[PDB]
Amino acid sequence: GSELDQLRQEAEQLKNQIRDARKACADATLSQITNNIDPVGRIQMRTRRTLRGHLAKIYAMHWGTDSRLLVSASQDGKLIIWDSYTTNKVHAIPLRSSWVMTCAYAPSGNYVACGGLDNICSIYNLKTREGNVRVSRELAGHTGYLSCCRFLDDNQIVTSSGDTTCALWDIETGQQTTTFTGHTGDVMSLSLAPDTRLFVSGACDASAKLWDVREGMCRQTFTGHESDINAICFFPNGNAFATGSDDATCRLFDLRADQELMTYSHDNIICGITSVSFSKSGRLLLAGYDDFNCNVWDALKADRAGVLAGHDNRVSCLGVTDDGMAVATGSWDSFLKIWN
Amino acid sequence: VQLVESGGGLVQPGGSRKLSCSASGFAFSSFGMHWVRQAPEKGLEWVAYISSGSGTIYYADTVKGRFTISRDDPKNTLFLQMTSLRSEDTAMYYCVRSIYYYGSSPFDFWGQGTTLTVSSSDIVMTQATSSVPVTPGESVSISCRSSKSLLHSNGNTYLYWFLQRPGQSPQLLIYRMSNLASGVPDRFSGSGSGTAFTLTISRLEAEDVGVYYCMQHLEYPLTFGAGTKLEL
Amino acid sequence: GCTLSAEDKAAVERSKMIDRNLREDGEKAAREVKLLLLGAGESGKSTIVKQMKIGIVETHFTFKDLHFKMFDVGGQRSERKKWIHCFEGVTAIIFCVALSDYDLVLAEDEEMNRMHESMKLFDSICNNKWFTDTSIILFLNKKDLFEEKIKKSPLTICYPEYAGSNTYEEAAAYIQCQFEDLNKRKDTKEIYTHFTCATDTKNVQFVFDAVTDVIIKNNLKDCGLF
Amino acid sequence: DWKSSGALIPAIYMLVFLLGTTGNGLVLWTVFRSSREKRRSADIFIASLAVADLTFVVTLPLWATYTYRDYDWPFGTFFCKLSSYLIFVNMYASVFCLTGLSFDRYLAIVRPVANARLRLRVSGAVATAVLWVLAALLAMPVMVLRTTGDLENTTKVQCYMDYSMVATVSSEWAWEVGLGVSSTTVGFVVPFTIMLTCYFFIAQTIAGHFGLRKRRRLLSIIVVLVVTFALCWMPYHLVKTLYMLGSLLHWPCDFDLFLMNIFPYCTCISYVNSCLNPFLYAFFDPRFRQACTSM
Amino acid sequence: TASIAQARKLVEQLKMEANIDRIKVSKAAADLMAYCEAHAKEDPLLTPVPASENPFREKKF
Ligand SMILES: CCC(CC)n1c(Cc2cccs2)nc2cc(C(=O)N[C@H](CC(=O)O)CC(C)C)ccc21
Repeated sequence: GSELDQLRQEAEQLKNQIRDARKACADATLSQITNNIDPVGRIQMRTRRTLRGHLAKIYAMHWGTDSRLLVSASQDGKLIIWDSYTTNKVHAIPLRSSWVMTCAYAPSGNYVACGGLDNICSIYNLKTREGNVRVSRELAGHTGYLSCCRFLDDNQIVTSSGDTTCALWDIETGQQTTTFTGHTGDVMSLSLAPDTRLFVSGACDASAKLWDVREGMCRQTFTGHESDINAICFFPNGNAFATGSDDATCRLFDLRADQELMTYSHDNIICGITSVSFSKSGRLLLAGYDDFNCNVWDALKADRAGVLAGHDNRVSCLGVTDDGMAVATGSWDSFLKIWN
Repeated sequence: VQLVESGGGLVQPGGSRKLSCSASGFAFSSFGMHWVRQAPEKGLEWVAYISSGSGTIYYADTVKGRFTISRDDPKNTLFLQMTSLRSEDTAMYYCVRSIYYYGSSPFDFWGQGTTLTVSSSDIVMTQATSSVPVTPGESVSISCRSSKSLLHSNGNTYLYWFLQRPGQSPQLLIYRMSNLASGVPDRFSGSGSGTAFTLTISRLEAEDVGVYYCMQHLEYPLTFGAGTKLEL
Repeated sequence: GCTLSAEDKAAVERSKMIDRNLREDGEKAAREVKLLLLGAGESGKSTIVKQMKIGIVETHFTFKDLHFKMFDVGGQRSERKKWIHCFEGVTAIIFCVALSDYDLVLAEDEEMNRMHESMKLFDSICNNKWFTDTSIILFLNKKDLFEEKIKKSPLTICYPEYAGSNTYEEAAAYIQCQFEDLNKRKDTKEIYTHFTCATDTKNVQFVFDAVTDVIIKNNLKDCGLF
Repeated sequence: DWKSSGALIPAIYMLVFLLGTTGNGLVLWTVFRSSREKRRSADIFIASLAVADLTFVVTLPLWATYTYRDYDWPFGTFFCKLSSYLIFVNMYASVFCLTGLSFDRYLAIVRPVANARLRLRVSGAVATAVLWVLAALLAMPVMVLRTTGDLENTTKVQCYMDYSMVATVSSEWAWEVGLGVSSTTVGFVVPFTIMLTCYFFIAQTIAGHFGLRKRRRLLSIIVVLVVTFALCWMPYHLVKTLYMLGSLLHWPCDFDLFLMNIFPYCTCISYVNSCLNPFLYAFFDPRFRQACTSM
Repeated sequence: TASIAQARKLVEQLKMEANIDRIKVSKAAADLMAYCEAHAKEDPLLTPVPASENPFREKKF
């Protein structure tokens, strides 16, 4: 048969089989299990520090691996490295393109990445013999704006772009070694696994995918949202992750079961979620919102346990230190705060 | 990186001399600069310090009101105005760069120096065993002591180690009593507790022969100790 | 601080210098004009509007000691709503439309001529949430084709409910009014119109006058008098 | 006297203490309890005008009981030097805030491309730090040349500006006329000319750049500001100079009783200016009305 | 001939996704809870720590 009639119906039955298999392995909800445990009391946090000096909106930040330094990117074409203990500026790096939308910190402390609205990811060298900060490599192989970038080691980095592709690079040569394809809409974020052997991404077609870094193509696909996905993060264990979309909701997904676990929403919340982060023990889930304030969720019972108010505009960034000492939040009014 | 000094020579007592150094190969405008003195067959002696941006200037008690330091950012030149001299300043003057931020390592590049043969509450750091016979392939230990405790409330321990090979300029080995410098072998190590400090060096070679100094940076003025000349 | 060590005062001074540099360079970016250059497909924006002087594409020029920055986002080809709020503080928006298009149909859809989706794009951009109080500069290019096309093929092809003299001036005025009536704010936003074609100068001057007016009105509203 | 029998002056002084305190209380409160994302180049000047006005009337009841009796003073000598200092200092501070607010508007409207740098150095916090300082340096003699003097016996003790402390006889007249004149040229005349000139160039910029509703509203507000200020502060400064000139102008008793009679009402006129000042500058802003009304 | 390459790769990707192991939700739910109770003590935000151990303690200035 020349016409493609029978092959079109093949995908319809295959989708049903996965749906049926998922239902067959749903014994009980998470609420029924974590019901008798003692709920966490009210969580009160105070603004210990307030870092100022940015003159425009702040779009991203990343914590250092020693839990003392952090980097911040703003739409005035500046990268700043802070000292959170003493509120000191260690470096100030000017950018060639001021439309930056992401930033990252090397897990060794020698390198810093950038990019956005230019299809180009720039790598900066911090430990330099002549005493300044210079751009070392300039990766350019994308056709859409850059959304996220995460360092693998001193010589590998993975980026996601708005052209529905993610790429694994080799900074020594500057050439893509693997390309991850399959997303329909633009990809907005990604999260690296604790062991750096897998990663997940969220795109504008309201879906999430789990990739394999070594071999290089998709393994599982998670659905359930009803709008764009702007934030994603990994559970500290490594067997779950959480997504934050644009329909004023957050969700928890399980890799080993391919199931919905929990939903974190309330009636008086109608704006979207811009950020998501976890706690060291994996008990507190923090999320930023467009109603100018952040929220703290008890991840085991879905109840709300606190509010982080004090920002005068949208909350766009959110991060927790490696030792769980503090929490930093950025916002569109050009102020960062540390909460303890 | 490069640092070349010029302006030496003999000076009759009471006169004045001009000293300058030229920096080429690095961002000179973000690095504080020092002057360090060494008399013939004696130890090191800190002289002055000018910060980044000409904001803060310090001096030694011996030269306060008599020596002046100046910076020339556009052409990357560091000066030292030298007023009325005496028959005591006969020594060799070095130039050292230093940068201060969280995690930096000051006293990286030490320049070369220029001969200056003149015609005719402070923390105390002590060193012993000025001469020690050594053999290759073994291990030897060097000890330096202080009067006041160098442990600050933030946990830092401002103790430094340097090496002056025969006929060469001092080079940094260990800064803050625990961190190894850049471009040095892993054999060197350092340890201490509060007041007594010990430098551990193992598997010496022919290039390990020289004099080792201990310096404190807890507060100004900076005091240099004596040295131990390792001999084959 | 009286308890700081010798190596912390130097770090504090370094931070002070960093802050001074940031502040000094941040007041030079408030004395330049940022123009988001939009338009339609094959509307002649690159022919004259981007040629009148000398991913994202950026252009710089100076006219009567005033600094301009033009941002061309024609080649992006992505979801517009995910990056349209980046240009939330631009001074104005430049729009280029070819009015010799009323007879020419779209290269992909033959149902309607490209003028209709040009109007649709204008409506969508003008009534945006992020551009409530940002004025718009409107350009009507290649007017040397319009009169000789209208002397044979009249405006009835594009506008069937129009009744006029079928001459150049009346048709141009009707098109201008039709485009200007799409505004829905009428109090916080103003639209400036111009006929460009390919003429010697008279475009940078128009942009300079419009941005001067916008600056004056913005300052007047900010200082209190409104 | 006894033409003030029917003593509205104690009543008017007390009445002004009501509207002149709560009116600026709303302005002061909503400025410091609002978001900092607006910073509309005027909150510094609006706040300074409230501070220079709130204290200007906070001392009012002390002088309300003074005229209620037959010129008594049960509040001692220290207050007679401290009550007068808080009135004269804030009389010079408000008239300087209006001039500074008018010059800031000129630099931002008439030529906003050639005065961009000039508006950065001398304006904002730089200008507000010199009007407060110069105000204190000009109301210094009120602390020095003030002592509870006397009369026949001043059985009802009185507070007045003692004049024999500095100069002896045949010289105190200069400290009476010369000191008073300096409070007029700098207090009223020079600041008034600046606002007259600054608002005329702003006048021939809205007419030449504007529909017909914003062109009619903005031109009508500007004419109120230059008329209300001149109408309220003129009667006080005109009589004082009339009374001061009597030292050389041999005005008979038929007139000198009229100047002292109507002077207490002249001070009342200048006080209602402080009552409507929050309306003319701060509350005549729709984005500012919605701030305090919601809060 | 028109679209045969796109229709041949979507089926290939979706076919293998059924060839994976799935555990029960209750088993997966307990492992999520057991991780939190295991080392909940090392959480400085869940259990506030004394100010002597806080490196972000609000000092005098
Ligand atoms: C500080 C007290 C207030 C009054 C509440 N006060 C102000 C400030 C203002 C308060 C409210 C608006 S202004 N100026 C004043 C000037 C005189 C004054 O000169 N009296 C002369 C007496 C003489 O010369 O024998 C001649 C007059 C009797 C004709 C007296 C009181 C004044």
